[PDB]
Amino acid sequence: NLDIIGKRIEKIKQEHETSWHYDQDHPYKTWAYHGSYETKQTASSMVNGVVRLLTKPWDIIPMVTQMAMTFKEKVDTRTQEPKEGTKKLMKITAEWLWKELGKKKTPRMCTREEFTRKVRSNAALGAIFNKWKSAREAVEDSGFWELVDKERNLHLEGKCETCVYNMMSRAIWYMWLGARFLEFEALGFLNEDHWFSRENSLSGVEGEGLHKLGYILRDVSKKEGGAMYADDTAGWDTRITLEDLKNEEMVTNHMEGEHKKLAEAIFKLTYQNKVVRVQRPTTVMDIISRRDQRGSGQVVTYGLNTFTNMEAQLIRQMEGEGVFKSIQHLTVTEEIAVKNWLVRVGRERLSRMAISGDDCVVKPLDDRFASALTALNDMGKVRKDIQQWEPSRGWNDWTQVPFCSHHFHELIMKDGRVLVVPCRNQDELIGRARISQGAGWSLRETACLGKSYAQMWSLMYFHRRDLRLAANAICSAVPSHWVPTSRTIHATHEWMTTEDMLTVWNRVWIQENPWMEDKTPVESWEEIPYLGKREDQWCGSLIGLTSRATWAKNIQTAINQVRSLIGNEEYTDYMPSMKRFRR
Ligand SMILES: c1cncc(Cn2cccc2)c1
Ligand SMILES: [Zn+2]
Ligand SMILES: [Zn+2]
Repeated sequence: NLDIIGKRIEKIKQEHETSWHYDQDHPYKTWAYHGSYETKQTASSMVNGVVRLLTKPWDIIPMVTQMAMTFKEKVDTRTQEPKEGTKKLMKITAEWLWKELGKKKTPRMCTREEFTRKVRSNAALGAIFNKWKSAREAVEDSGFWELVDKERNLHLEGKCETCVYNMMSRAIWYMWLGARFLEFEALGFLNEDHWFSRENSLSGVEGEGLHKLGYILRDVSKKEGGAMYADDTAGWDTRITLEDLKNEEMVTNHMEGEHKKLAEAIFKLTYQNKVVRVQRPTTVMDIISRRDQRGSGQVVTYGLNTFTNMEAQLIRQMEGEGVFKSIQHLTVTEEIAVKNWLVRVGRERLSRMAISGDDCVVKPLDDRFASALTALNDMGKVRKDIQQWEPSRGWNDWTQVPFCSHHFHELIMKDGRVLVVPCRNQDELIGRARISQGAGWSLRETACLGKSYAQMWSLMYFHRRDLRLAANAICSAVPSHWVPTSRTIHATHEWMTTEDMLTVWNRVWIQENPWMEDKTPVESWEEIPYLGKREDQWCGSLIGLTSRATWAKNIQTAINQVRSLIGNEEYTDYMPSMKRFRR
C-alpha cells in the first residue's frame, strides 16, 4: 500500500501544499482516496467540411448528423477474487502461453533511439504537455533524459516518484512522456517484435489489416466444430483482476539482467499499484489509487488484453470439453489433465480463435462451449447484453460474425476470383469521415484528412456503391499531389500514400493476397466488384433515394464547389472511372 504509492502521493502533496485538503464529500467507494487540490481547466468533435460538402444526401440522415454532436461509474466497481480452481487454471494456462509465445521470440529492451523515432513520426503514446511544449521538444532536450534516468534508477531501487496516471465505456489514462518511455523500454518489445502476430500467437491478428480479417475468419470457419461464438465482455478493462495482472507479470520469467528488473518495476509499481489524478466539477483534483483494473499505455494494453483474452477463451474451451469438473478446486490429476491438454491440443485450440485485445471469435470443438460459463463468470469476464447464466447465441455463418466492428462478405469477381471484404453499416463510415479532432486545422490539412478517408474507402469499401463514388469525388476535389494526413496500436494503413490507388488495389487484393491463386493484376476500377444492390441497401446504402440520385448525376458541381474554396491547384477527374460517368 502506502510504502509503494506514498512517495508519488507525498510529491504531489508538496506541489499544492497551499490547497491539500482530505475532502469529506468524496464520491469514491472502490478507489482509495488520499486528498484534493485546486485546478481549473477541461476537446470536442469538429466537422470535416470537405467530406460534408461532398456527402450532401447524408445531411438529413440523423444516424450520420448526430455522430458529430455533444461509464465513470463502472471504473468505481469491484471484481471479486476468483476461486482456487479458477486461480490454478489461469496460472497453468498463463505459464504455458508465455512459453509458447517465447519459443520463437526473445524479450529485449526498446531504446531511446526507437522511442525518439516514434515521437518524430506522430504516434498516440498518451503523454501530456509542464516544462517542454510537445513530445518532439522534450525528446531533443537532454534535461528530460536526466529526469528519465533518475526515475529509471529509482525503479532499479524498487521505488517510483513520478509514474502517475491522469484520468479522462472508455477511460484514457495519460502519463507524462518520461513514464511512457520507461513503460516502452521494458514492455514495448511485445508490440515492436509482434508477439501477438497470427504467425507467433495462432489466435492473434496483430499487424493484420482490415483486408486480412475476413480471410482469417473464413479459415477458422473451415475447422470441424460447433457455432462461431463472438461474445463481448461488459467493460473488459474494468474486469482485469489482480490475479490477471500477476499472470501477465510472468512474462518477466523469460527476461534477464537489467531488463528483468525494469519490467518487474513497471508491473509492481505502476500496473499492480496505480496513482491517478481526476477532474471533479465539485473544480478540484482528486489523488486516487487502486491495485486492479487495466490502466497502462494503449499499445501495452492491447497486447496484455490479447494475452489474457487468449488465456480466458482456452479455459472456457477446457470447460466445454470437460477437462475439469469444478472451479472450486483442481485435484492433482486434473492439474496434470489441464497441462496434458495444453501440450497435446493447446496450439490447435489457439488456431480456432481470432483475438484482437478484448474482441474474440471462437470456433470450439462443439456447442458444449455455449453453456460453459462458470470459469468465464468467476474470472470476472461477464458477457455484455445476456443474463449471467443464459447460454451464448452462436453464429452459423462466418459472414454474419461480428469482429473489430465489422462483418465480412464473400464477393466474386467477373473473372471468378474470390474477395473476402470488410463491411459495416455505411452511416457509421460516413459519419466518422465527417469528424475531425483538435484545433488549428488549415483548409489544406482538413482536405488531406478527407483524402485519407477517401483512399481508405477505395481500398477497403470499394464494394459499397456510395463510398466508391464519394471516394472518387473527394480525390477529384483535393489537389492530386497533396499528401493524405491524420493526427497520430494500428496495423499499417496502405491508403496512407500518394501512390496510384488502383496499383495499391492490385497489390493488396491480388499480388500480395496469400489467399489469391492467380496473380494477374486488374487494369481498371470497372473490373473490381460491388456487393449486390439489395445487399448494399441492407448495409445502409442510400441507393434508390432521390437525394442520392441527383447527388450522383451532379457530383461534378460539388467537386468544383470544393475545388474553388481550396483554390488554384492541379485537379484530376476520377469520376469518369465510374461506369455511370464512363460514357
Ligand atoms: C490492432 C493491431 N493490429 C491489428 C488489429 C486488428 N484490426 C485491423 C483493423 C481493425 C482491427 C488491431
Ligand atoms: Zn516510476
Ligand atoms: Zn455489409
